Amino acid sequence: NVIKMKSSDFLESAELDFGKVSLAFHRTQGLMIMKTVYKGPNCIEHNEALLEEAKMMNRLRHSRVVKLLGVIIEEGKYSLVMEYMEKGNLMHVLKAEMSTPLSVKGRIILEIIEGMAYLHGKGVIHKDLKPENILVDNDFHIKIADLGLASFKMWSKLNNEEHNELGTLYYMAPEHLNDVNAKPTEKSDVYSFAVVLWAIFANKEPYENAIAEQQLIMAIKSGNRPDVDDITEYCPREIISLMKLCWEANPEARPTFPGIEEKFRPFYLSQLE
Ligand SMILES: N#Cc1cc(N2CCC(C(=O)N3NCC[C@H]3c3cc(F)cc(F)c3)CC2)ncn1
Repeated sequence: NVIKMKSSDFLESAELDFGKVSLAFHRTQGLMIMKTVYKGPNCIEHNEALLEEAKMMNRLRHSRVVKLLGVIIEEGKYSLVMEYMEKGNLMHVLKAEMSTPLSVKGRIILEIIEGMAYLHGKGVIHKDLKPENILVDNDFHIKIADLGLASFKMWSKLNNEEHNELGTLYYMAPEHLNDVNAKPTEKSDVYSFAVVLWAIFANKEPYENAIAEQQLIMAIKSGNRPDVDDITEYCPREIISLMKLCWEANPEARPTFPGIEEKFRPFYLSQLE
């Protein structure tokens, strides 16, 4: 189960730049990442609901999914504690000086598929899958995160409130662009994966980093996708077909993550590893 943590369990903190994200040295359980979602007056009205939600998110246990280690539910001070990921996010690793070989990239892809197929299996629909939500360890292994709290309703409300003393649309499925009421599905995440797949090979953010505008939104809704020819490095035929299939306008035409795994695992083993 979830650990109810005290600020006294930590030796000290190293605050950095949404939300106060401090690196924290725990007394016995090691190095950890902490997010102080709220600081201010007491709000005993939501403590039971916040604790229920953290217990819910704490039930998510997989090798390729970020582990929620604990919570700090103190008077007027709320915090979420996750594990430490040394190499930061997927975009940071791709935009680095050092090139990441095809074998590593192909492993990264397989690990994303696995983590997403686990989440979907537990009924979790990500809604915000993007390179910033994919964290990397020192050994280039990845874990899927929900850093923007899109799957925490109670804790997302704390982060954005009056009493507190404190994104990109390129990966968004077109059924959600200019349609905030449609309920997201497993196929909404499959679309996001397709653009993550592109970004892994282009080593950059899509659509020339043009501010999300009505012109761009309408173009993606019409059928516009990131420029495949903007990929300079070697990208196998199979991976270009996969991304083109996953970013299909019709959600019903996109595969499932267990479906993607069944075809991608043999391809990685025989051709990429
Ligand atoms: N900045 C920042 C930041 C965040 C943070 N959190 C704790 C981990 C949370 C988290 O991601 N998860 N929790 C358990 C399963 C996992 C999870 C993954 C996923 F893909 C979807 C999902 F619904 C839940 C995200 C919030 N702690 C510290 N610092």
